[PDB]
Amino acid sequence: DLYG
Amino acid sequence: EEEERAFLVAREELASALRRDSGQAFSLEQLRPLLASSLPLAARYLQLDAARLVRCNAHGEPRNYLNTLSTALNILEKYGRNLLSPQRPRYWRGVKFNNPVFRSTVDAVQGGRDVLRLYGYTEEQPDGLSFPEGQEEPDEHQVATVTLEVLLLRTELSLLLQNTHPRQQALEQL
Repeated sequence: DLYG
Repeated sequence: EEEERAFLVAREELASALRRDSGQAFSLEQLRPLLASSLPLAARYLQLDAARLVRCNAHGEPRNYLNTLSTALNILEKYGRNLLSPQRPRYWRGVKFNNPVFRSTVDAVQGGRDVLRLYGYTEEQPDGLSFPEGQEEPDEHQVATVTLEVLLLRTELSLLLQNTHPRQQALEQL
């Protein structure tokens, strides 16, 4: 995932 | 000037297509008029600092640095498309520098971060980058145009890797  | 205009028109058509469908994929046949142009980089990349992205990361063998660049570009493309999604991701408002995927891909190149600023991630916290509280939604036109330029540059590097770019020798100018 890109927003963690 | 006339060639430049035709280019900008082509650029707008593709950016609009991204605003309608953020999941839209472009074929090399679609991107041809944007690839075949003999215009300089400054007149073709209006938001992306493409030359600095390439030149400041050209360290070692092209077959490695062009691949590293592609990897950063592919993830940057996903960040842009996500901002265009009819349903935006929860937590689209911020990206952490210590995100595993961000660190290993985007932060591997010089200026990777500056590309997130083009998307609207202008606010800087030592943890990462955020939209300003005053911006409630992303500027879709700015986002689409950056995403397209990100995708275009990745497409250009990919042909350089394969030696099939229409202006291949002229681009090794660097």
